[PDB]
Amino acid sequence: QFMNLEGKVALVTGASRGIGKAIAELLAERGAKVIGTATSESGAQAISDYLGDNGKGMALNVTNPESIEAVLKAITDEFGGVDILVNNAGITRDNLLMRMKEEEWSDIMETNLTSIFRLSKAVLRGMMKKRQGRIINVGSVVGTMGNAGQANYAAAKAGVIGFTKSMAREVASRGVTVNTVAPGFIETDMTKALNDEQRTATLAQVPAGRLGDPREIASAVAFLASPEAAYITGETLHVNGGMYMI
Amino acid sequence: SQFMNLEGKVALVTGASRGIGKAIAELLAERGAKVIGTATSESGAQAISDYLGDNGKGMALNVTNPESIEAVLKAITDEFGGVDILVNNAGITRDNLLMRMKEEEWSDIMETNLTSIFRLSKAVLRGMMKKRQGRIINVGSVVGTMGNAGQANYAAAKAGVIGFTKSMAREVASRGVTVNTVAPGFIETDMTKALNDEQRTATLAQVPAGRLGDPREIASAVAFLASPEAAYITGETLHVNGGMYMI
Amino acid sequence: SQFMNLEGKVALVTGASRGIGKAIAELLAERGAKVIGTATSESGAQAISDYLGDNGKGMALNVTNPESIEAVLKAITDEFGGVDILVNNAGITRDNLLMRMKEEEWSDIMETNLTSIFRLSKAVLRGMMKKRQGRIINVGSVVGTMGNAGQANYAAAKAGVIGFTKSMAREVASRGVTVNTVAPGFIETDMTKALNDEQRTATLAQVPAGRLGDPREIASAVAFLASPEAAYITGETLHVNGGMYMI
Amino acid sequence: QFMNLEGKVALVTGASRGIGKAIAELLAERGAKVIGTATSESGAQAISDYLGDNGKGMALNVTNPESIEAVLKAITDEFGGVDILVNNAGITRDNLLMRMKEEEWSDIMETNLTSIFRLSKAVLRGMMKKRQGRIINVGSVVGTMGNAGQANYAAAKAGVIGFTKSMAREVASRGVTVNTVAPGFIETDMTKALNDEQRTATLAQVPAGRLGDPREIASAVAFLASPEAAYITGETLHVNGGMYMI
Ligand SMILES: NC(=O)c1ccc[n+]([C@@H]2O[C@H](COP(=O)([O-])OP(=O)(O)OC[C@H]3O[C@@H](n4cnc5c(N)ncnc54)[C@H](OP(=O)(O)O)[C@@H]3O)[C@@H](O)[C@H]2O)c1
Ligand SMILES: NC(=O)c1ccc[n+]([C@@H]2O[C@H](COP(=O)([O-])OP(=O)(O)OC[C@H]3O[C@@H](n4cnc5c(N)ncnc54)[C@H](OP(=O)(O)O)[C@@H]3O)[C@@H](O)[C@H]2O)c1
Ligand SMILES: NC(=O)c1ccc[n+]([C@@H]2O[C@H](COP(=O)([O-])OP(=O)(O)OC[C@H]3O[C@@H](n4cnc5c(N)ncnc54)[C@H](OP(=O)(O)O)[C@@H]3O)[C@@H](O)[C@H]2O)c1
Ligand SMILES: NC(=O)c1ccc[n+]([C@@H]2O[C@H](COP(=O)([O-])OP(=O)(O)OC[C@H]3O[C@@H](n4cnc5c(N)ncnc54)[C@H](OP(=O)(O)O)[C@@H]3O)[C@@H](O)[C@H]2O)c1
Repeated sequence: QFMNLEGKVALVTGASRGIGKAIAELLAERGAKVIGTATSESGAQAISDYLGDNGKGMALNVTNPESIEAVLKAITDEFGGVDILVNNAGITRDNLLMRMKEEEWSDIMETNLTSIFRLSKAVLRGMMKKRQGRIINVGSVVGTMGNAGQANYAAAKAGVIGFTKSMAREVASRGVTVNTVAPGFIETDMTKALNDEQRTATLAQVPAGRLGDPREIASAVAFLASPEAAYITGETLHVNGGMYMI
Repeated sequence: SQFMNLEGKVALVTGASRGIGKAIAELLAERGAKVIGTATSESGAQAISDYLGDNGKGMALNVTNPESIEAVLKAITDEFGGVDILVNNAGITRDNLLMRMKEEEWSDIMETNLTSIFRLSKAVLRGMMKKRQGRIINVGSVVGTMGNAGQANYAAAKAGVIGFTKSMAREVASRGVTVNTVAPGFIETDMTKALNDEQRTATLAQVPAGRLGDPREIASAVAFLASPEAAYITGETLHVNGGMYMI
Repeated sequence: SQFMNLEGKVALVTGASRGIGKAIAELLAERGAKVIGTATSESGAQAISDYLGDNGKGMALNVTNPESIEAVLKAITDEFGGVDILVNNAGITRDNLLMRMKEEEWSDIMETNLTSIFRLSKAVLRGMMKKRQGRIINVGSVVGTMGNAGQANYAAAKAGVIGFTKSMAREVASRGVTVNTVAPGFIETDMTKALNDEQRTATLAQVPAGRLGDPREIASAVAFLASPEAAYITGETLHVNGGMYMI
Repeated sequence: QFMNLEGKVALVTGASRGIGKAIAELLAERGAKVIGTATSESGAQAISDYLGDNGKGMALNVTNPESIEAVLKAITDEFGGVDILVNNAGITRDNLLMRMKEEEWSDIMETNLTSIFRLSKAVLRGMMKKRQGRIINVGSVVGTMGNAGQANYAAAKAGVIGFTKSMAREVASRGVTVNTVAPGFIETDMTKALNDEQRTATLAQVPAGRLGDPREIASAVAFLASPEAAYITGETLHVNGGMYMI
């Protein structure tokens, strides 16, 4: 009965690998009907393969309003309205400011910040009608700490928290909570990229002495998604091994 | 199952006779922990024994008395093998505007709400290091982060809990121990039930959720941080306040 | 004297026709800076020229238009040698509850309040690096830290300003440039004068100081961060809010 | 007229060297009548030597209520009531928790936290009568970040901020502001202590690439002390070269 999501419909954007996959799997373990998304049809099918009778994968581009609308209609049709939205889809377009292109700025705003606006708005009417809901944004320690060469990504991840706090204020009295989980450096395809010196240097900033695991983010998201977290709203739950302490 | 499972862990929860501490103790027992809850009185310690049953026991502890701390921890070590999860929940208020605040109101709070965290945390740390696994969870307050008129002593102690938590977290992270604070908003307990009708109405007006929190809601946050699943969370303050304050 | 002295520095203050930006511009000129203040209109740009007199000049700038940015910065470089102190003050609101919020209300805010900071900051940075000295000061808002119903777009932009500020600060600190945000509470300007009587009363009730702030009070904080005396402050948010929020 | 303190009486605790000396000197430059303190009579005289006709040094132990009372009476007698209180006096008693003595804990609570309570209370009646005042606490980045081997110091410096916020709420409507300046690592006698590896390691955590100067803390304190900072209360002004970004 602890942390039970039976009866809830969850949408996890960008569930094909790493953190989003871990989130989608754990939410299904806890009893939710889960819809995970990828940017391609084959990616969507790979999600359906791992969810089995616990849900389905769908193709979604969170920068395209028509895609968002089609996906939410399909979910409502087959499963009913979204009770738990996890805004996990996100990208990087790293560069020092001196080298940062207009398109690198805009791609990050569109994918990592504006998406959260669009998806949150799109699921909110259903949640307000039922007087119950969860929105959980996947932020980053970089949103709080800043990082050289990621001024775009940091702006977007910080903006997500300001959005979250304001939305939380609007919807709290109607039983909807809005929160962010901010991972530190987690072992995924974003990371295996870093070279050895960079990895060693990232690790040296972590008291725990290791990168996080995707499952560790999934656990934090599942906790905030639960009935037991009803009195948490407008909050950022930092899961970073002590890399930053707020 | 093995999800949020605390089987095999020994938990000490200070001030488990009522309120938030009682809810913490009951939930940690539900999750499989062997729980020792404490009260300042023998009647409270027996009431804790009674509600825990085969899942644990109650002991009398005054967290301002080092001899009491030493005795309780020895009892726990002798029988159960010593503390894997420490929940520093015991705390009090001694409210007054600063111009009316007595030296004893200041010291009572430092001793009960802040120095207690230093003493208890130090006393359990050796055993946790040896096992390469531990959890310390301090119960802070939204007031530590926000401040509150009439509670400068309480606010200083609760803010100081976080400073301690961050420092200890940096010291012990590489040996498998996490140290974190859960900071409740206004929770329905005897401490809240203190406020008059006007003050309660005015407090509720500050909470977006439009209600006080339930002790169980703090227990859930504590149980989550106590779990194996929270091993990458350390030096963190988890705010459970209905939106009263947002960090 | 040489205390908080800005003689020899070129300051660009966006949105200096009224409100907080006007007060910033007037104070930076008082402290010795050569000030270029901007308005969206030629009448406003001339009014700025008129109040600055021999201490500076006004120019028309729309911070959402990259051609306008390029033209203004070239004018400043050609005449005055380019910007030593950038104050990103220009900003707007497009308030609505989320369920009523239009795509254009979201985009107008991202563009005016957030992307403008990226564009202007990038455009002045090369010159500041070359000189091994610079100041960028962004005007944020208490709303970026606290959130506010009806302002999710504004709050996201203002919070995003801080994320940008921290990252840029880390990039440019070792080359003599500091990057910081001043986050005002509710300040008496046309933006505040927006609120109805009930809303204004309710806003004042949230401010311990019991008044709105004055534009001059934000100008003072900006002037302090712009000074040589603030060289060890970077990546910081200086809150000027009468106690409305406390971090 | 900018940052003018003419007519104000300032008490700076622990003004014999480093940060406190810099604070006392700058406040006097800006026109305040300054009383700086040391723990000895010779220390007090050294303060009187540098202040000259701008003020005086006094012997004060901020852990002793009778000393506090005597010092405030002497100030009221000679200068009038304290308008600006700068709580700068502070010590370290470093140790890993495993080695931390009860006396090392208590000395830090008494000197660094309880002192702020006692002095603040003692100056507040005068400030509330006049409907104008400034209290500025000298915190530490360690209060916000934490630091291994300084759990006592971090507790005390963090507690100072919770105290400050609560006091600010009580006194704001009567024209008194209460704030903290949180230095990063500043070149003083606290620091020259660190060995070369430790210095190098501290510096590597600072984007600015240098330790701060005492004058840099003095400037921040003088700004908060000014009439121009009337709308700042309950705030922490971080002066740390980017070592931590809040
Ligand atoms: N990895 C880390 O250390 C780390 C740390 C902190 C925060 N985060 C945050 O965690 C989230 C997931 O990160 P991750 O490391 O697991 O990333 P990942 O491995 O790169 O996966 C990203 C996911 O987002 C999807 N996606 C990208 N653009 C999209 C778009 N326009 N519309 C819909 N979906 C899109 C991808 O779809 P496809 O599979 O079809 O490409 C993919 O499933 C991101 O928000 C990230 O910023 C990550
Ligand atoms: N709204 C809230 O209630 C709220 C909000 C935020 C934070 N908190 C914090 O949450 C914690 C629990 O509060 P609560 O509301 O549940 O309080 P409560 O109902 O007053 O319960 C206090 C508990 O602490 C014990 N205790 C008190 N002094 C002690 C001492 N010197 N030594 C050992 N135990 C002692 C009490 O034992 P006895 O039963 O024997 O007296 C009791 O079990 C406290 O740290 C409090 O500051 C409360
Ligand atoms: N309570 C407050 O007033 C408050 C609180 C916190 C933060 N702030 C922030 O403080 C800043 C100044 O606000 P305020 O209250 O003084 O505002 P205001 O009175 O509305 O003044 C706005 C200024 O920005 C200029 N501006 C607007 N849009 C622009 C654009 N697209 N390009 C270039 N300039 C543009 C305006 O030019 P025109 O005169 O030509 O229209 C004007 O000079 C804003 O960033 C605001 O978000 C205000
Ligand atoms: N140095 C740093 O990097 C640094 C960084 C962050 C924050 N801080 C904080 O800044 C403040 C000043 O530090 P600092 O580095 O300049 O220190 P310092 O060089 O050690 O000077 C400390 C001052 O406090 C006085 N003092 C000590 N105990 C006292 C007591 N019981 N009663 C009255 N006065 C007492 C000393 O008096 P005597 O001269 O008579 O001994 C001295 O004037 C402290 O609060 C410190 O925690 C320092």
